[PDB]
Amino acid sequence: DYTNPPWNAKVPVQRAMQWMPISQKAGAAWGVDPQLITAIIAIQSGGNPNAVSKSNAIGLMQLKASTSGRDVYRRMGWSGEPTTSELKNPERNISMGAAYLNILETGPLAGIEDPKVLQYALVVSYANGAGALLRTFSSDRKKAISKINDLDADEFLEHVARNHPAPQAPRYIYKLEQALDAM
Ligand SMILES: CC(=O)N[C@@H]1[C@@H](O)[C@H](O[C@@H]2O[C@H](CO)[C@@H](O[C@@H]3O[C@H](CO)[C@@H](O[C@@H]4O[C@H](CO)[C@@H](O[C@@H]5O[C@H](CO)[C@@H](O)[C@H](O)[C@H]5NC(C)=O)[C@H](O)[C@H]4NC(C)=O)[C@H](O)[C@H]3NC(C)=O)[C@H](O)[C@H]2NC(C)=O)[C@@H](CO)O[C@H]1O
Ligand SMILES: [Cl-]
Repeated sequence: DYTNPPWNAKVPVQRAMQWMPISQKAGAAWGVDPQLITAIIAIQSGGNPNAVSKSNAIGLMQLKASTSGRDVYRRMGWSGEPTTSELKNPERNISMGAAYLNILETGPLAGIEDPKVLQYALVVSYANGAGALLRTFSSDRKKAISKINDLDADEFLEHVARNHPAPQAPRYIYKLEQALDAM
């Protein structure tokens, strides 16, 4: 079960919460819930702005320059990818994570009607990629979206746990709720 072992959110969220003024700024800029941002901070770095994963996901929202970093630079009208030092900077890190969430909402996940389903799809896509999420429904992006829209948030989570090739995928939703409950 993707909820084992249990995940206590109180501390990660407490530390995440220290970044709220930045998350508010980033969120307002990109049309993203600052609590959604904070929960992602808590789950991914536990609020450590200097954290670097074994796969080079960097900073508070654990962005990978070669994937999310590139997509955000593209969205800004820029070439290339952000540096590791830029991704360690709290403001630049949160602003880019917020931008990535908006990119996901407006691109691959466009059309998802239920706000809770969309929230869940955003976190799973953020963590394991929109392409991977969509492929658990269809090879056609918008048929995938049509299928997602047949589901409620609980069914959506069930489908992810049942079909997603990465076991961690539904665990991100479990921790998401843990974090939201601590806030
Ligand atoms: C150690 C610690 O402190 N914490 C760790 C924690 O880091 C670990 O989790 C890690 O989290 C990060 C996210 O925060 C994971 O990063 C994910 O990884 C995804 C899979 O590679 C990645 O998905 C890819 O995103 C690309 C860019 O959007 C997609 O390509 C794009 O597709 C578009 C069409 O949909 C296309 O138009 C674009 O042109 C194209 N862009 C580019 C540049 O190619 C790509 O399709 C997609 N992959 C798939 C399969 O769908 C996410 O972007 C990325 N998110 C971010 C925000 O960077 C990271 O992988 C996690 N690590 C691991 C090992 O899983 C965690 C362990 O899980 O442990 C904690 O302790
Ligand atoms: Cl996949």
